[PDB]
Amino acid sequence: METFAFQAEIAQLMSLIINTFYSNKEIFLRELISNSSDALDKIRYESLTDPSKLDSGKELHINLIPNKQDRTLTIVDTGIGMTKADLINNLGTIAKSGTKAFMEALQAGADISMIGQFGVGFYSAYLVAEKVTVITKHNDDEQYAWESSAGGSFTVRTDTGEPMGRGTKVILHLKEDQTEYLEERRIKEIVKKHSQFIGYPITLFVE
Ligand SMILES: O=C(N[C@@H]1c2ccccc2-c2c(-c3nc4ccncc4[nH]3)cccc21)c1ccncc1
Repeated sequence: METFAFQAEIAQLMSLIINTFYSNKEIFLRELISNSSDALDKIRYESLTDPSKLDSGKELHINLIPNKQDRTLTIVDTGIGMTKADLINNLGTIAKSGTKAFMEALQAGADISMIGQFGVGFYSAYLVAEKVTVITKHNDDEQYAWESSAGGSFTVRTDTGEPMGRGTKVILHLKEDQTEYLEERRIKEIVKKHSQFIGYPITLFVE
């Protein structure tokens, strides 16, 4: 396990998301499903030129998995996944520029719900989660686990968990007062409201 420091802009956005009073927390789900949909679009588009890109899995889907015992909500996709370089470097570049643009927009009067327009919608996970664990497998790299409970750092390690084939799992370790996001009726309501037209099958798992 390697530990890394967030750059100042992203650390400030994470604190803003964690500290600001904002009741419309449900938008986190739309943001993570949109990220998954974008990753699925990417691998699907690559497979049009190279069909072997799907040798790691032909199914293109999104699963939403609640676990009441562990207090986790997991968003699983079979999209392109992220390499180690994406996790540490490339997405750090995106997080920096997107945070700067988002912070400028917020000062102008934009809403926290507009976060996705800035390419940093993933960070909306911190509206409901105390810790986010990301398990990911890209065709060009090994399976990795990225994790952060904010506080200015994140970790990255090779993951020894169940091999995924290809794709990403965003595991939300929910805050104690955010357990409504584990309820079937609540997740179904949110998906219908914000994610009804996503071009991949979304399966809401139950317990
Ligand atoms: O949401 C996704 N990716 C996430 C995403 C989207 C935008 C910006 C950063 C990140 C990010 C990061 C990350 N943020 C950082 C800030 C500073 N330094 C390094 C960083 N790495 C780590 C794991 C997952 C994601 C995604 C979901 C499904 N498939 C592909 C990507």
